Amino acid sequence: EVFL
Amino acid sequence: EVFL
Amino acid sequence: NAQAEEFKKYLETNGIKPKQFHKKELIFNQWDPQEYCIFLYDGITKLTSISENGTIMNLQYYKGAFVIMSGFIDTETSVGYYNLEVISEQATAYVIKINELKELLSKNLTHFFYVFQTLQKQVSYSLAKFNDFSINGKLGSICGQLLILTYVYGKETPDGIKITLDNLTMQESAVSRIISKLKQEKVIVYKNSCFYVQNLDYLKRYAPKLDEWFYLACPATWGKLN
Amino acid sequence: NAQAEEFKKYLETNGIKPKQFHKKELIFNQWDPQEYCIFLYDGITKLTSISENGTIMNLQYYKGAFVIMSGFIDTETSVGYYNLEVISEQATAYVIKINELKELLSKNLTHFFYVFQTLQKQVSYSLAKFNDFSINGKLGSICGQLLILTYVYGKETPDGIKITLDNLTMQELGSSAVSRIISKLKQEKVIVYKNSCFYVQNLDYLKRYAPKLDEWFYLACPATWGKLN
Repeated sequence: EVFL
Repeated sequence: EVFL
Repeated sequence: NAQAEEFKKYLETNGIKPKQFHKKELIFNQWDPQEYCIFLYDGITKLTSISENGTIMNLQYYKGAFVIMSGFIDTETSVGYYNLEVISEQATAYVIKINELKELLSKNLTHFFYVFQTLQKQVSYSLAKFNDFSINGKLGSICGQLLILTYVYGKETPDGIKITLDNLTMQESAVSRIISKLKQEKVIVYKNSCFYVQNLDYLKRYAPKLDEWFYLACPATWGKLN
Repeated sequence: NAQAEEFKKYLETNGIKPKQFHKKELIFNQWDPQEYCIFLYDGITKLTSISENGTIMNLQYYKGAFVIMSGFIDTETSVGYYNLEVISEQATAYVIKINELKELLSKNLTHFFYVFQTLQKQVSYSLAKFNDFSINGKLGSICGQLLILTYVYGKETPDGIKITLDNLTMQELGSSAVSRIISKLKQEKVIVYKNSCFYVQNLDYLKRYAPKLDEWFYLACPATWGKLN
């Protein structure tokens, strides 16, 4: 997943 | 194109 | 643009025909249970989202040729509750249901790649905007936006590069103050309802990554003023 | 995950090998003319850019499983002069040349779609986050980032939803005006900094102030979104  |  | 031309031919070749779109019409909307792959061939559009309260938020703009897909290609579910509103007087767009696109993509890959790389430009565009902003604060963001607009809509004129977008979209606290700096600094000039630029390299200096992005994503249009 | 593991085994059947990296190493760098497709399978990485001074700016964080490409799938040209840096202690990644992936992705469509919709997840992620900022400013941006981290890393605990990230990791995640904002958000008991980890006490507060990143995650990872909802 992707974050910040 | 893309913009904004 | 030869590559964009190619896509337009290929879909017709298989039995899909273009649709015309008047200003304010939605090629898709956030309440439709069906998701679509839009190939915006000509005209200008904006992506918008609507809040609980009912306020409209403008999130992005698209100029043809470009691809906007309202659903995940696999699950066919929404990628986000968004609307695609025409803001140019008219727009021509091919509207493909997301379940039908995979049959065409089941046939050929070349075309599928053309759509894949339009997403990559979108991804890198957002990354470029974050970087410039972080580096040059709010001065970088607006000069970033002015320079992109200057690259796509910029017309050489003796007064300066005119941003050839009318008052309608050109008007579309801190922003006013930064703009006053720009005009005071003689980087931009505002005559006949739309901005003119005389220090293109000032915009380039404070939005360097965005300038890099236009060069790497749209290398022909970049050539026009460099 | 399911489809990542099936993409893994697809790549292994075709001969692509995993490489292992350690913190601070670059899987790809902005000076390599060869552009790559990275299938980050396990670990945490970050996309960085270096300015004229040479300071590193972090633009995006990625956890396995995910796909990161240094070049356009067809042109093989840079999408941006970026480096992909490992920050987890170790990371496992499959490094594929941009040339070969087009031939691999053509043979199987379901794995093409997989890479396709990872880009879609990134596009929609960026639009959602811009949106939450357009509504709530930096309060919306910080709550949105805390909500994603809660979803991806939360473990319900007596005190709250512990964001079970490594101490060193969270420190660098979170030029200090945001921390100041955190102390404001902390006072209203949305978050508590305990056991050297952030514990979220009022998820609904974060969802209300960062609604479109909450919608995004639901639409992009409903199974993960479902455990804490």
